[PDB]
Amino acid sequence: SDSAINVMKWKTVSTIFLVVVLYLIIGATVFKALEQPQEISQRTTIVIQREKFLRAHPCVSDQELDELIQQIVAAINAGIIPLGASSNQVSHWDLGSSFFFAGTVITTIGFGNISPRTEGGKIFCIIYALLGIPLFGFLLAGVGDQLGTIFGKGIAKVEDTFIKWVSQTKIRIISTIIFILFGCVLFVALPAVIFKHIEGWSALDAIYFVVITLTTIGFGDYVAGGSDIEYLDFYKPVVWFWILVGLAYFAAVLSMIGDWLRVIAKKTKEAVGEFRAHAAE
Amino acid sequence: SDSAINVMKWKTVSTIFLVVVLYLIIGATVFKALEQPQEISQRTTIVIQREKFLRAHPCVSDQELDELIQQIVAAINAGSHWDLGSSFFFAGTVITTIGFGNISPRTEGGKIFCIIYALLGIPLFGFLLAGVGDQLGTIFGKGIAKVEDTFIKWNVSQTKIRIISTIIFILFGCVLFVALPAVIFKHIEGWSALDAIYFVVITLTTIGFGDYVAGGSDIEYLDFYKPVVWFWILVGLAYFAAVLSMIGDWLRVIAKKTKEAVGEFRAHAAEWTANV
Ligand SMILES: CCCCCCCCCCCCC/C=C/[C@@H](O)[C@H](CO)NC(=O)CCCCCCCCCCCCCCC
Ligand SMILES: CS(=O)(=O)Nc1ccc(C(=O)NCc2ccc(Cl)cc2Cl)cc1
Ligand SMILES: CS(=O)(=O)Nc1ccc(C(=O)NCc2ccc(Cl)cc2Cl)cc1
Ligand SMILES: CCCCCCCCCCCCCCCC
Ligand SMILES: CCCCCCCCCCCC
Ligand SMILES: CCCCC
Ligand SMILES: [K+]
Ligand SMILES: [K+]
Ligand SMILES: [K+]
Ligand SMILES: [K+]
Ligand SMILES: [K+]
Repeated sequence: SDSAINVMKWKTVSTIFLVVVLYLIIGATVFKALEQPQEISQRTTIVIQREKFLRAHPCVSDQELDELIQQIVAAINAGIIPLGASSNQVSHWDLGSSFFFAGTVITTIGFGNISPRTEGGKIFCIIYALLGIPLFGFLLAGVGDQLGTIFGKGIAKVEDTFIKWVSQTKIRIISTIIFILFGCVLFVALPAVIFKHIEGWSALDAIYFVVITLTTIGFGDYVAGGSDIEYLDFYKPVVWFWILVGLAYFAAVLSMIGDWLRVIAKKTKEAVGEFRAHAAE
Repeated sequence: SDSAINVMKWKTVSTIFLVVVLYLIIGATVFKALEQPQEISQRTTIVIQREKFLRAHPCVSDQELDELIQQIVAAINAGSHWDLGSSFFFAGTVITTIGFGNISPRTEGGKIFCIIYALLGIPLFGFLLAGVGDQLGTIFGKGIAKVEDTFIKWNVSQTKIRIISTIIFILFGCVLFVALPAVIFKHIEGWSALDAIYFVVITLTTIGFGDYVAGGSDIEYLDFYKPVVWFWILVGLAYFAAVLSMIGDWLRVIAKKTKEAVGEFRAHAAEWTANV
């Protein structure tokens, strides 16, 4: 019976599908609730600023203004600073930023603040990713291994002193707590504090940057080292290390959350079986 | 000796580390070679456009323009982006970790919800993507049961036909998941043939720069287009997940082959020089 388990599998996949479809719907409405209003008030008060310079300069064709703004937004994607009071410019593809860029490719973070424009840079970026993503996966695996054996030494010491008058499977709970607590300190709390000072971000934007980056979502709305400010350069290589170890950390954290869902799925699947078989006595 | 294996482990990690560090250095120089000039020609021809706009419109003083560009840069930080369907898109870019970033939350609440929505959605979507990989795997296993029967009752036999099979996977795979969709993006999105394949790889590898986005521009789209792209992504992500994993196993093999070739080169330089 080979197709007996395959029919059981497709039943599992399709239910997970519908839960994903419905999880996307719930999230969609919650983001639309949170983000539609602040969008409208900004898109109306930008038409307000529009008309203040639409009619205060009639001698501009005013059909070429919205063509001007296209030619600025089209060129702002490359990272321009089109100003006369600041016309000398730092490079976005210098010795170190293309090193950053290559990092966003293999880590699949892909902030996108810097992206290739040449047809050659795109063809190399395709090849660089198809090889670099598997390669970096081995490094990130070993970093997970090394960081695992360090925590294994830690709980060998802590699961010895917490042996009072003790069960094996309940101290597993105590261990995962100290992993989450210490983990959020070294990989979320402490770095975000450093970003809050150095990057000048808010306390929320820093943690937001941490989570968006280490989950490899990589929106790119906030990027460490993305401004020109001063950059000790003590700073940027520490951030390379943070990412290398922080990605390994969320990889385990996300995997833990996945197993929790597996458990909650079993508990809720049997609760519905309970609710049915009772049906009010 | 428990620390004897751990030292063997750290020696494995550190070599992989240096291969990654040196892979980043090669890439950095190659991108700096490919993208430094294209940057200069655009920075010079954007100063051309700027002083062109003061002369071809004497109306505009040089002081108003710097105020205009601040008001545009300020407006780039927000600009409907959050309508009924695009926040559905957005939620997709979160759980898939593609995260194009053309749409990103601005409210402090939308950021906090995005943190919660991701920490729960990414594992959830992983299970879906795992089952999609399973199902799509058993489909192709049915296919190679029928194709490894007609090529295995005649000419050259087993252990070299693994190679032929994985080529069939890559060849048809690139058709259904890279070639065919990129053709559809080329027409509907108006992208070049290169940009479409560029979009495909950057999206299905979950890099997702966001420099090109399907359905991201303001165009009349057919009703079937965007939902087919969801299906493409659902099944295409499962495809590169296997493809990337294959490439990973190739590197393991190549690493073994190059590790023993160095042992060869050493063992001959050894007893060539031992001969005096
Ligand atoms: C496209 C960007 C160019 C990146 C090319 C980087 C390749 C770097 C040169 C390979 C040798 C690395 C240093 C030597 C390490 C060995 O002592 C060691 C065993 O002793 N090998 C490995 O650890 C395992 C290392 C095996 C890694 C093989 C990576 C496969 C690259 C395939 C690219 C083919 C291009 C052909 C022209 C170079
Ligand atoms: C404005 S710029 O883009 O043109 N210049 C730079 C921008 C960023 C960095 C950098 O290294 N940030 C830390 C970092 C490292 C690796 C990875 Cl993968 C991600 C991150 Cl955030 C360097 C130069
Ligand atoms: C300014 S906008 O908000 O209107 N831009 C948009 C861009 C894309 C879409 C959309 O549905 N694309 C198909 C799709 C689906 C899921 C995933 Cl994960 C990725 C992709 Cl590309 C909608 C709007
Ligand atoms: C933050 C959004 C949370 C969304 C939680 C959705 C919960 C959906 C529960 C689905 C229950 C299905 C029962 C199937 C049992 C056979
Ligand atoms: C059409 C231009 C293609 C340029 C990409 C080729 C890159 C050559 C490989 C470099 C290895 C060191
Ligand atoms: C058959 C592949 C579906 C996406 C075009
Ligand atoms: K933009
Ligand atoms: K991204
Ligand atoms: K990404
Ligand atoms: K990713
Ligand atoms: K992005």
